[PDB]
Amino acid sequence: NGLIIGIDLGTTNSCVSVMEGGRPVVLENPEGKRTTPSIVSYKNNEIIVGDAAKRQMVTNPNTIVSIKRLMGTSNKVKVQNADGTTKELSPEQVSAQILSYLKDFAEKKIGKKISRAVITVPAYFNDAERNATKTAGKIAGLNVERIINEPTAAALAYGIDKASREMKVLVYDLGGGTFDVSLLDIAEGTFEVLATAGDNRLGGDDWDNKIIEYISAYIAKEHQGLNLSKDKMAMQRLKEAAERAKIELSAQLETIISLPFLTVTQKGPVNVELKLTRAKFEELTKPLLERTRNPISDVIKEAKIKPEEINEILLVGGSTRMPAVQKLVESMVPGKKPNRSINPDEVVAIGAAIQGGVLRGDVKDVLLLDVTPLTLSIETLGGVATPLIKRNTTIPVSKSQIFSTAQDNQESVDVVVCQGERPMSRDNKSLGRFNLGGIQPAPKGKPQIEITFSLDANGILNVKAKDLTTQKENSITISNLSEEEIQKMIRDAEANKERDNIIRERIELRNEGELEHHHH
Ligand SMILES: Nc1ncnc2c1ncn2[C@@H]1O[C@H](COP(=O)(O)OP(=O)(O)O)[C@@H](O)[C@H]1O
Repeated sequence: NGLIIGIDLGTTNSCVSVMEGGRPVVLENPEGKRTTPSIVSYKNNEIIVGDAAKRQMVTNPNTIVSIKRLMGTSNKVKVQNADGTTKELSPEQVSAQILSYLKDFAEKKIGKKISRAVITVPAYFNDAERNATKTAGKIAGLNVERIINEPTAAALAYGIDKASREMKVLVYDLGGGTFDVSLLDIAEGTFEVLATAGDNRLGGDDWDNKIIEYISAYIAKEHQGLNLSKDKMAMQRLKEAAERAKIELSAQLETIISLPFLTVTQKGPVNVELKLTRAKFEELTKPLLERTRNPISDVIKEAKIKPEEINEILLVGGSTRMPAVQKLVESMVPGKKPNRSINPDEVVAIGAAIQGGVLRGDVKDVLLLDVTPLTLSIETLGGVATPLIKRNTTIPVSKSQIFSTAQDNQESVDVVVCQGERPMSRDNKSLGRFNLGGIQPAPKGKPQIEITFSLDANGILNVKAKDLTTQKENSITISNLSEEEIQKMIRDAEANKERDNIIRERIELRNEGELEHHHH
C-alpha cells in the first residue's frame, strides 16, 4: 500500500529519506538540518530529541547519548522525573523516541501519514541487536518491512546492484561514535558481507576530544593551571567549539577556537582565542586515524582477495570528509579512487529509501542521462514523423528547421510532437500538441515557419513554433522516461523494422516538410 521511508538510525546522528517521483530525497528536520542527533533528553516531563538535546548533553544529566551501543542488550537507562523519582527506560524505547521524531517531521513534510520503513543496521549486528531495532520501529508505529546492513545501503545508493557483474566493494564507515570497514560481494542482486571489522568506540568524537585536550592544555598554560573539567557549562562549550574547529579544518589549513567569557576568576574573565593548524590537529589525532589502517588489510585478507581485486570503494560517515581519512584509504588501495560523491552522512539513508521503493512496487526509476535516449520528431503531412533531434544527442541542445503549410490558404498549423524511432507519428508516443495561427492565405510551401526543439541541461523540452513573417509564436513545455519504457519502444521498432522500411520507401525528408491542420 503506502510509502516506505528509509531510516539511518545512527549512533551519533540519524537521517530520514523517501522516494519522490523516482528519486531519493533526504528530509530535513524542523531546524532545517538533513541529519538529526541521536540524542534524547528529559526535562519537565518533556522528551527532547535531536539538536535541542545535544545542546544540553553535558549540562542536563538526563540526556541519553549513544543509545545504539546498548541495543540488543538488556541494559537500562535511569532518568529523573520532575518530582525526583526515577523512570527506567529500555534502549528500544529511547530509540523509538528518536524514530517517532523522524517519523513525525517526515509526515509533516510529506503531508501524508507514514507507517512503513526500512531501517539500517551495522553489518556485525546479531538477531537480538536487529530485533531491538525492529522493536524500536514497532513502538514508533512503523511496520519495519526490512532491516538492512549500513554498507548494503551504501551500495544501493551507488547503484552497484545494477552493475550486472560480480563486484568486490570495500566500504569504509567512520561515524561520530563508530568505525566499520566491510567487504561486500555483490553478484546478481545478492549482497554478501564477506568480512567486517572495526571499532564501535572510535569515531569523530575521539577526534574532537584531542582538540579538548589541546584547548585544556592551553588554558592551564595561560592561566596557572586553570581546570574547567568539572564545570558543565564550560565543558559543553568546549565540546561544541572542538567540533566546529574540526569541521573547519576539513576545508581550511587553520582555524580559530574562540571562547570569550569561558569563566571568571579573581583575575577577571578568561577569554580563549586559540589557533589550531590542520598539521597540528592531524598530529594530535594520528593515533586514532592509524587504528583504521590495519582493519582495511584485515578484512581484505579475511575475504581471501588481493587489494587488486576490489572494484569499488565507498566512503560512509561524516568523518570521511576529513582529508587525512581520504588520503589514508587511498594509500591502502592503489589505483582506486574512493567514492565520496554522495554525502557520506546521507548515503545510508538514501540506500534505505531506494530499498523502500523497491519493496513497494513504485520503482519508477528515473535516469539523469546526459544524452537523448530517443528521436524527437514533428508530425508532417500524412502522419510522418520528421525528426528534429536525433536519438543519442547530448543535452543541452536546440536544433531548428523551417517548415511550411500542407494546404493552400491554411490559417494555422498543428505542432504535434512525438518520441520514438518509427516512421509514422501514430506508431510513436506523442508528447504534446498545440496550434499556431496568424498565417496569411498563401500557396502551400510559401509560409516559412521556423520550428525549434530545445532541451535544457536538466532534460525537459520546449518546442518553439514561429511564423517568421507575422512574428506569431506559440510554444509548449514538456515533462521524462523509465528504462523499461525506453526499451519497449526500441523493441517495438526493432519488431516492425521490415514493415517500417517499406513505409520509408515512399517518404522523402530532403524536401521542405509540411504541417497540416485537422480540427483539434
Ligand atoms: N566536514 C566535516 N569534517 C570532519 N568531520 C565531520 C564533517 N562533517 C561531519 N563530521 C563528523 O561526522 C561525524 C559523524 O557523522 P555521521 O556519519 O552522521 O555519524 P553516524 O553515522 O555515526 O551517526 C561527527 O563526529 C562529525 O563531527
